[PDB]
Amino acid sequence: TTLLNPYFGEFGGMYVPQILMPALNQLEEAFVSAQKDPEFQAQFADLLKNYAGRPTALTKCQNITAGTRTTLYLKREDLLHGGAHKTNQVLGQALLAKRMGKSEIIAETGAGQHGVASALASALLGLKCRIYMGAKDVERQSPNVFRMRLMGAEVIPVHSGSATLKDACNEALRDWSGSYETAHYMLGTAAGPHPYPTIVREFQRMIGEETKAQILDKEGRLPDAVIACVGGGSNAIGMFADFINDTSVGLIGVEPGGHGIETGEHGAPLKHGRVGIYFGMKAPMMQTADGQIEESYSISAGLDFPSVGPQHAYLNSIGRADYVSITDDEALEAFKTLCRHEGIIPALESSHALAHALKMMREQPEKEQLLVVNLSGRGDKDIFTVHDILKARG
Amino acid sequence: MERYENLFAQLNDRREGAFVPFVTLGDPGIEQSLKIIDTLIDAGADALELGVPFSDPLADGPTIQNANLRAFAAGVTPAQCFEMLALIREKHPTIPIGLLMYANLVFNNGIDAFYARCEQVGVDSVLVADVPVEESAPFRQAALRHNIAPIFICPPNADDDLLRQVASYGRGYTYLLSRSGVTGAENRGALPLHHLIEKLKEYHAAPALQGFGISSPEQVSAAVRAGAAGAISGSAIVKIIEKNLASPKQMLAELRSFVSAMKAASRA
Ligand SMILES: O=P(O)(O)OCCNS(=O)(=O)c1ccc(OC(F)(F)F)cc1
Ligand SMILES: C=C(/N=C/c1c(COP(=O)(O)O)cnc(C)c1O)C(=O)O
Ligand code: NA
Repeated sequence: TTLLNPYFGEFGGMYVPQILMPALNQLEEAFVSAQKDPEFQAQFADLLKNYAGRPTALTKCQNITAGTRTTLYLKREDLLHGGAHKTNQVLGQALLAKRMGKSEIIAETGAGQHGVASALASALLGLKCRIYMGAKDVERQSPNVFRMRLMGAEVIPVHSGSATLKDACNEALRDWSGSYETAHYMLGTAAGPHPYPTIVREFQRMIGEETKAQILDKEGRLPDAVIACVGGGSNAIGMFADFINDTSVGLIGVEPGGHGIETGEHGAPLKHGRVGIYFGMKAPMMQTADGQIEESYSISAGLDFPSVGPQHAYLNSIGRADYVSITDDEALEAFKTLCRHEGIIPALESSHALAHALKMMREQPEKEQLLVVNLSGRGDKDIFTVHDILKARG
Repeated sequence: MERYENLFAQLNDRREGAFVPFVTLGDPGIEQSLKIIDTLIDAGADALELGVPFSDPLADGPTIQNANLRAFAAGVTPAQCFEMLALIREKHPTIPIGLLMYANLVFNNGIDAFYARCEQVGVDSVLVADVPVEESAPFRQAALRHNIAPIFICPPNADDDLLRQVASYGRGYTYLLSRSGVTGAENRGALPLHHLIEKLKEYHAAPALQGFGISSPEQVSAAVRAGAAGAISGSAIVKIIEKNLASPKQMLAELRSFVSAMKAASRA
């Protein structure tokens, strides 16, 4: 029994060992209580404003849309404390941990932005924090590892499987299943067992709320489409949620195409997987014919995940949102373009969203369209990766 | 069939608990695994819990994770596990066989078809580790349609309404977790809380086998003394495989010696 619906159509659920069901029920109850508690809401809003720096800017691009009928704005989650949108919902989940009387935090990370976010929130709010990170990501996102340790978190390299985000998620859940009496599992995307897809959405929804107010202020009308990269789905559902009932607004989610869908080296299960049950949820995942979970791939560590959050699978199924993919090379071009023409260094995850908007403009340059890209993070963490590619490229 | 019911009534008469080893099918290869399993039975296993190798076994600790990886390194698929189960049943017509599954392997290309396959090869029960009673409807329905017992879990965490669901929905045996966490021999669980065993019995649940962290004869005796019907040991058995990979004869000898000692301690 639950207070809220654990499913989005056929997707979602609570596919955890029986041991964990009390923890999930307790979390859902705490969240429902907190959502109706004006004091909780005021505490959360205070942290977002005065610690994290919300609201974040909406920046009109001056240069990259020249000569077309596209108007492009970037929602500046790259300016949030920590450098990415992940900070928003960590502050909310940390406050929930406190309300529930938990004193320890567990987190997973790929790009290390959630791990950075979990460690900073834990330092601020007096929680002991431990962070799982795949060994591969330890390396390609190494600025973040240093950051996490400086803030008093334990960072644990995961060598299992692909040594990336899926493996970090596995170990985090293994840990919680033994430690839930004292530890809150601060899951860092809109996936996993209910109630996490719902909580993460609600704790990220200020992205879209702000975007709507800002675009109405600047343009006097809603966007034609909002565009966001999709790993597990948090930044995208955060941007999408407040627009779902605005039927004229397109919702476009961008999965990593990696070396190309045809190569099998990608992270685009929503469109190029099939339904399975893993990580506590029923969702599209990349899987073998026999139902072993396939390892994903992306140039970007944050998107390197072979599943997707259940609400995105549902919004796709009913046609409310459309999902596409962008390759490593497309993402890299978008990264370079934004640095050179707007003076903003985007995360390689966010670069996928930007690359799709640039395609929407370039393919149909006389189409009138007002677009918002969720610039989910800054790309400081990625500069060594992009350099190493662009060097070996010549 | 009625293999679990038959086993439990027989042990009851003998004043014995069940000793149930777990291994991963196909670890460390198909041929050696079959030999291990016959060894476990010859050494006195009363029932078996057998894992199908799965890519991401989130209720398993490192020992059983590496058992999964060994089987994959031998090329072991679910199809090959089913071939093994058929051969095992053909050799041993009455021993209850339970599978330890993860949901995706059951759901993969159809829940119904999975349980039908289990029926074809003569499996008696299926425990899906990441499907709680709350999510279990299509699994228990398919199990029962194909004469398979669906096994449900009673945590130390267990409240009353769960006790009643487990007693109603489950068949064959009731699983009693020793502790929270994942499988592993180096994390010792607690004495079976006599509260749950009493309440389970009150609600006429299938007899309980206690599992996780059981690695010693003293712990098996203790579970029986506590009122449980038996005890499952996985990581302890798997570590004997792990340590004897270059010595498959010594491997079997050690398995035999350990299982016999564990079964001896189940005699009350
Ligand atoms: O002796 P150990 O500590 O290795 O434990 C072996 C357990 N093997 S098993 O197949 O019964 C088994 C039973 C349940 C499991 O997860 C669940 F409880 F959530 F369902 C996992 C394995
Ligand atoms: C995997 C991580 N980051 C993912 C990420 C993502 C993808 O995750 P979501 O789909 O949950 O937004 C998007 N943008 C940025 C800047 C990101 O850092 C992480 O920080 O652990
Ligand atoms: Na995805």
